[PDB]
Amino acid sequence: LTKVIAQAHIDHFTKWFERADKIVIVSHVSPDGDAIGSSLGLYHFLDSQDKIVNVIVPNAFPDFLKWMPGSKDILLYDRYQEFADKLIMEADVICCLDFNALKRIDEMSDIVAASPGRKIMIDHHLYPEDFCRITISHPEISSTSELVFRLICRMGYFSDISKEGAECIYTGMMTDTGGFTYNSNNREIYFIISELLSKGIDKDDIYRKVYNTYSESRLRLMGYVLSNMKVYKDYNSALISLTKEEQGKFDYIKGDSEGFVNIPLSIKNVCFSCFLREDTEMIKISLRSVGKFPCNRLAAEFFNGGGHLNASGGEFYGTMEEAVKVFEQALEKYKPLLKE
Amino acid sequence: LTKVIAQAHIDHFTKWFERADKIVIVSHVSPDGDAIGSSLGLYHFLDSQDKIVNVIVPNAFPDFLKWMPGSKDILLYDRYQEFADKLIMEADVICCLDFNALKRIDEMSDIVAASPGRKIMIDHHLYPEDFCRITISHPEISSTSELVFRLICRMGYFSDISKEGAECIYTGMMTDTGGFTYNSNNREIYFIISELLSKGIDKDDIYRKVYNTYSESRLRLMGYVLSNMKVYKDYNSALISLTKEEQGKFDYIKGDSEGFVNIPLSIKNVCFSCFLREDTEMIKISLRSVGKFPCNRLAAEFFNGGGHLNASGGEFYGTMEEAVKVFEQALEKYKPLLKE
Ligand SMILES: Nc1nc2c(ncn2[C@@H]2O[C@H](COP(=O)(O)O)[C@@H](O)[C@H]2O)c(=O)[nH]1
Ligand SMILES: Nc1nc2c(ncn2[C@@H]2O[C@H](COP(=O)(O)O)[C@@H](O)[C@H]2O)c(=O)[nH]1
Ligand SMILES: [Mn+2]
Ligand SMILES: [Mn+2]
Ligand SMILES: [Mn+2]
Ligand SMILES: [Mn+2]
Repeated sequence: LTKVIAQAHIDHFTKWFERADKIVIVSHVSPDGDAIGSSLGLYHFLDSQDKIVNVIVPNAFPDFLKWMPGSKDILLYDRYQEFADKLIMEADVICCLDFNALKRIDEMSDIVAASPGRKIMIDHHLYPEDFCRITISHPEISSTSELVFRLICRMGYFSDISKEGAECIYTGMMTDTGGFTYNSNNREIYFIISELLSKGIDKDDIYRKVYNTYSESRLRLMGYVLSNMKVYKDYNSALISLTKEEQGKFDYIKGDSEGFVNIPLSIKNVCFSCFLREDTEMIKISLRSVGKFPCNRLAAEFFNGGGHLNASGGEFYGTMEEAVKVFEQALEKYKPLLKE
Repeated sequence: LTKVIAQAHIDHFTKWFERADKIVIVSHVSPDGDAIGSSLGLYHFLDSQDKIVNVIVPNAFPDFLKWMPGSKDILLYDRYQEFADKLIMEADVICCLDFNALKRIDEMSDIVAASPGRKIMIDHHLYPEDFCRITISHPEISSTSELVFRLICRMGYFSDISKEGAECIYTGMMTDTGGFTYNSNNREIYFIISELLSKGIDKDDIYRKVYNTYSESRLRLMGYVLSNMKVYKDYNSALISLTKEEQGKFDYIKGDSEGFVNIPLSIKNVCFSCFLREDTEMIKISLRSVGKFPCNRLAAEFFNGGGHLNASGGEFYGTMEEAVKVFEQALEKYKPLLKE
């Protein structure tokens, strides 16, 4: 309903749009629901508009996202670099969805930066770089998927949004809000949900296909991590872990411990959650927080990383109680902040 | 938006409404989010309309529902029967929200049935009895909370719905859809969410106050049950359990194992989930299912109970592997259905 995107930007992109013949859509390393959804959504739109479109991500994406229309044709740069470089270098327009720093598409940086094709960035993360000639950056919006839906509507093609395109955009929105349980207080989100529903999607099904589909090993693996988690009541934090030794017990396939770092946050008075997953061999740190505790800050001040205010990670080389000690001092330092 | 409730019923209730001075609102035994929310919502509305209102439930309600505006004044029939009987017998109007059979308000049946006050039933469960002079029964709607919002709007008081009233109605809707993850595919649900948001509520907060607030003992208790659950891959079912012996280990307070029977349903190809919680002393059975497997049917054909298509329970007197055996034959019988 409300105009969030600059009408100017919209007009300028519309110009590139009609002139363009070959468009390439790119997203960040380790594509997540919003990354794949927003890109597949734009892809479907652009594709119905008599245009050559190719979605290229740096990496592989979760299996719970394979059911999406078009995922099969998403080109993974780490296995077809050659082909991709050609597509990228020959593109008229290059849409960068869901990331605002070239370092984010790690590996693809060079070729994307090198391409003479005009670039446009549609994102919602804070502090956007200026490598794109057109920049649609709105941190005030919950997902890239959502403003890809706004951009298409503002351009007058709401009617041209297919059910497949609608399924993807909704997935991206759902994902970045954890099923609309955080950063979803804006009314318009629900007007859009209602509109997508009118394209024929089954939101309840999309939900199950992403969150309620996975081996009994993963769910049991979870039950394990939960029993062994440690809760530092006075620091309002919590820590869960997994050694290569443990991973082998439950036959850990990559992606099992997903969303595990979140579970601890559902405890009454625990707003900071840490997950130390011993990488096969040193320790993989994942930070999550409800409220305003800056995870990205402790992520950089103790585990050579970064990320966002509520979610971020990084690695610490050593062992289990070694990482734990590190985490435990990080806690002692921020104990007063963790108290506010 | 769409007219779901019979304009006639609305007009008839409006008549009782203006004439009435003292109104009593009742809900089902073991009130859940929809029960407390829909009742507190109507209460707040009726109360702003210069009327005497009293919410009386047969039982105590979860603590994760205590934050709601007005819960403190909800009269529990099992501790103030005398007072309540007076309120009930003297009421001009008696609203029965979220149940359609007198047996549902177990204990309160007699006095409610005896009261000369005119009754109205607002519910969404299947097969409604006819003890109320006015009956608003719509199984096609996801919550009682939702059509209490429709009834108030149809009556022309959308503007008179307070933020407190809005907080309650939203909670009821969220609860009965498990955070809008099931039976929520209807567009209008989201128009209503958007409207409530405009009353000033913080849906994200309401969410955390109900689902992300509970001791580390409960979450750990869960991690335990999950590690020990059994999955009958070929029957597409799963079973989790808790003996009084176990409950004591994790210091089980009533309500800990809530929503536990659901967790197993998130496994890829497990649509039936059984929870045998050994009651302190014989076994408490809880059945849940995704899809269409009739839980209420197996609930009655093996554990002297009943309930709904997707959720229901009942008790089986004996021991752990005794209940398990029972459950295991129930499976063998319906193995072919569980296969479709
Ligand atoms: N700069 C930086 N960011 C990271 C690192 N690890 C994780 N992140 C950020 O945090 C998010 C992932 O959190 P995770 O899923 O690993 O718990 C990603 O979106 C990513 O931007 C890291 O080592 N360095
Ligand atoms: N008739 C009948 N219904 C039950 C019984 N136990 C549970 N239910 C139904 O199933 C729901 C509770 O499922 P639960 O939370 O115990 O797993 C309630 O709404 C209730 O109507 C029982 O023993 N008899
Ligand atoms: Mn993303
Ligand atoms: Mn995003
Ligand atoms: Mn109910
Ligand atoms: Mn209900």
